[PDB]
Amino acid sequence: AAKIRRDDEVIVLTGKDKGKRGKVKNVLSSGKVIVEGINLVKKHQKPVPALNQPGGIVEKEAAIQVSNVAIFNAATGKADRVGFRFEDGKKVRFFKSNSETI
Amino acid sequence: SRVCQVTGKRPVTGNNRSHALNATKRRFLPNLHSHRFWVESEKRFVTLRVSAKGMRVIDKKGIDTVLAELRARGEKY
Amino acid sequence: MKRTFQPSVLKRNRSHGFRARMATKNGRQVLARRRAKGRARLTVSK
Amino acid sequence: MKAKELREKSVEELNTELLNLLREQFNLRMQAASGQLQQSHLLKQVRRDVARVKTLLNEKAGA
Amino acid sequence: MIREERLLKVLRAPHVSEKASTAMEKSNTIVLKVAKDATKAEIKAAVQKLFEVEVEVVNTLVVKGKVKRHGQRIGRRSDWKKAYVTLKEGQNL
RNA sequence: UAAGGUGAUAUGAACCGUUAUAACCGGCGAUUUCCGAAUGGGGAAACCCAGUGUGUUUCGACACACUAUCAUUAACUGAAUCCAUAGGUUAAUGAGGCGAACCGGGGGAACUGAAACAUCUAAGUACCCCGAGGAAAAGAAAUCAACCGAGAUUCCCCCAGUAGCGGCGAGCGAACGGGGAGCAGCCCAGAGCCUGAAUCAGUGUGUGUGUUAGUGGAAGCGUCUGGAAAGGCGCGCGAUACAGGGUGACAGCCCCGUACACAAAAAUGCACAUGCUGUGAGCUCGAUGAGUAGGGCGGGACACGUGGUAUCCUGUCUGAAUAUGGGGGGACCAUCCUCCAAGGCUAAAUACUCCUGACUGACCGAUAGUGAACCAGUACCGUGAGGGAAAGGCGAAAAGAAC
RNA sequence: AGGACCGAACCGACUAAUGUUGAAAAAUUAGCGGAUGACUUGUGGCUGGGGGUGAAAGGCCAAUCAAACCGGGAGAUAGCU
RNA sequence: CGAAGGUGUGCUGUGAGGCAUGCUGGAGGUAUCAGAAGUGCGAAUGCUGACAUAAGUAACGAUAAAGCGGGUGAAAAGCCCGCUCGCCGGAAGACCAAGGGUUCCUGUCCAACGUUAAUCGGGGCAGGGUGAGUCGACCCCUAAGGCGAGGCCGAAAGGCGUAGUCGAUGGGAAACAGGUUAAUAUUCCUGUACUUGGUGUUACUGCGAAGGGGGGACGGAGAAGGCUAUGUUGGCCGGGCG
RNA sequence: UACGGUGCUGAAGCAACAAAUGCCCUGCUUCCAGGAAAAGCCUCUAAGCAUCAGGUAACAUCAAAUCGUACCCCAAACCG
Repeated sequence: AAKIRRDDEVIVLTGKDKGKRGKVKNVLSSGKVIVEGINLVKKHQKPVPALNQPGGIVEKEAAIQVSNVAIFNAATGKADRVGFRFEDGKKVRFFKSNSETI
Repeated sequence: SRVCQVTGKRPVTGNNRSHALNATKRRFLPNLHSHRFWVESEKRFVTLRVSAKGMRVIDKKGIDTVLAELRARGEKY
Repeated sequence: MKRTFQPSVLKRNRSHGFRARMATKNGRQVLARRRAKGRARLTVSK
Repeated sequence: MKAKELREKSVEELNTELLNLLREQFNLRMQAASGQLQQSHLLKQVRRDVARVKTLLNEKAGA
Repeated sequence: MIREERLLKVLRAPHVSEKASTAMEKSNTIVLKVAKDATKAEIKAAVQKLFEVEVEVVNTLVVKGKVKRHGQRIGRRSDWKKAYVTLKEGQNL
């Protein structure tokens, strides 16, 4: 299965946002994730003469790699790796280092 | 084709050799003749394309045994 | 001047077409080489 | 809807067959190609639903 | 008779143009894109039974597909069939 | 298996799904237009035209199925002619076509070399054709050997560039014998005794294992440079896991994995076991392959070019003996030794890679490596067979340039 | 009547000039021959490589002909450059 | 805290070479001592790509020929409109077959294509456009010729060929006038027609073939005669009196 | 009158002569070099069917499917 997944809160390990926490917006099958407020790029797009014309410099979030984030433990308050155990026929994720099921 | 229907003699190949030994390709042909054989057990003439030693082997084995061999190997007479 | 290629579709097909390659041993070997070389159009049909 | 179609009779899958083609399929091709039909996914789901009815109808009839 | 399963697959779209428009508003004919293997008896029966009108006669041409290109990649479109369906004096659609 | 999906260029729109009937992966099914062996007739492939039968509560039109040829078998018919054969009709079974190499067989060059060329060579090669299998072929001594013995076939290393063959030129080139790989023997020509006795073949079932989806899978932080850290420095931990790949520079400990341990509802390959069917064990006695062996003539294969040339094959003409017999032992004769032709089957060692998986390289890195890293046998050229390109790399991320 | 006469279409190609990296891998312009015949032309068919066809020139057989084109033997061979 | 590579400088060895370093570059390089070579190019009328040279030179493709006004446009010798002028008129007009295959028509763009410019185009992009009982094909029938069940023949592949079956360039049923679209028309519309089959009713009734006969059924040349298409002139009708 | 045209209305609409290489003519005359086939078409019957089927005539009704149809076509669209 997948370790970092959709509605999950992560911290960022490498680059430009190192140590910034945030919630995963979505997760792309390239092996990337979009996490809110994190990898902000300053796109500037053209006001297309179709449906509504924003123009300007829109500040979006970019997709960071899945390996550049790890999910935030919040019981220790640090980054933590994820394993998979079976509980009652459910393959659950669990935090390593305190072994807690998420 | 030039195949004896009894003995199965194809034409084979060879060489004209000369006095200077010049090899040339040739074909040896069987002595195929179309002869009409009386069968007494059927009271009929079955015509075959035999060699001239298919007639020897028909004279020795008899025509009935030979026709049993041709019917055996699917040669249609 | 009258060049060599004076086109006719009926002679193109009767001569070099598929039903005429398949009609004999050696044209079938032609189609076998064109398929084996792997060729977008085998004969000249249309 | 796969067990639901599986539990009728041959006559009733011929009825919902002819109603998938009749009411749904044709009116959405005519409605789609005349500028209407905002909802385009209906074309897909109707088409696959006719595939289900013909599948169960072939499985029910004989082998 | 023609089965209704065949008879639904024949008509494909109404054809919108200005020749089509003047055919409707001037000579009762509705122009519509049909199945490529659809005969005139099938188109007549399918407009008789799917728009519930009375058809006088059908005229079918087949339109050849245009070789377009994207970038430097050509491709022929696709042949379709167009039926000029002449209705009777009582019609709407 | 699953929290994300509706293949790519290729974004959108419209939606589906989140604890299970989204999607993705696998087993088995269903559908599978038209052309193509193409098979109902035809044809300029992807089209034209049917016949026959069954059914169609608007049966004045539709739908479905069958209809090719040939071989074999059976049934019913059936001439010249009486019986009968030929023929005809119908049914059942099988075949047909494609495919890269390997294999057996039918045909079979020349350039070249001989410092010319004709015998010879190249070479039974290239090529053409037929056929078959996962291998084929061969194979169970009418074989060698040599007065001792060996014991079917096939493959490898010697023998040995040897003996020989050779316009005795150019060249061709063994066997015996030795060492290994592998090892397996049988059946019919024929009756009685006796039966299902080993034997395999076809199938069911059970077990084991493998394939086709998968599951879990260890262990790290601080600080400095930097756009970014996996790098420097400092201190820790894993290892049956430091194979490899990715991650914003070089990561055992970030991610996917690797070692390791497990997993199959279903379909299967292999190996045992077992049920049924077919098949025949074993004993006594008998038989023990005729236009054949051999011969004459012509040709070919044997390393051996007709030579003193054994042996094998046969196009032609002939032609035995048949266990008190016959073949061979390199002209040939005698003595001695060895073997039993004219019927057939047979695993393994062996050869090859269209194709699949894993791994590896003192192989190539875009004028190289495939012709082809890129929608390449394409564009393009040629009536046609056929010929046949060029063309990779922004960035870490499009943040790909609002105004 | 005529392998008759003159002469357009039609078939041809005698002379000259241009052109000769052409407008054209054989033409243009001005004259020229045949023009009811052994003529000319359209569409289809047949003949194939030591082979075809030839009112014969070794001509023609897809701008190729004292032996076509393609592929292969094939990296033929080259005492020569 | 900056590799390979690229481009300079300085030092150094007898030489092939080596070493250090500035700038570009942006991620790899490799001592020493061994090992293996697709191991060193200026020549091969070498192969591939790039770029010069002649040189802003010859040429810009029939010596049928243009001139002006106006419009559009950023720009007009070339486009559109108008008036003149010239050229073809047994063609340089019109309609097809073969062949091509969207080039047709409309809107839009001027990068490349157009031997110049281009607003234009057979160019780019998008949309539209081809309507049949009577035209043609398919279809029925056949020629040359192809293929060919059986068959005869042939090492194999295969050759020939009977029945048959295909094969037009030939034989076989039927529509004309007028109007219309930017683009189709003997196809659409208006008017007036015709042909061949199926089925049903009614009246009369001998029908029936891969069989017999007719017909289809067919040469070159020449000669007139009768016509028509078509044209010329007069009449008529409308307009002009310059 | 989006000046591009769009509708409405519309007179005469005859005769003479000339005349084809087109039509009668697949004729006629003539000449040797002696000039496709098969079907549709019309007829004759054989086997068979014979108060049925079929044939003919009139009327009515249904059907006539499929593919081509743009555009160039002595040429800037075909072969060069």
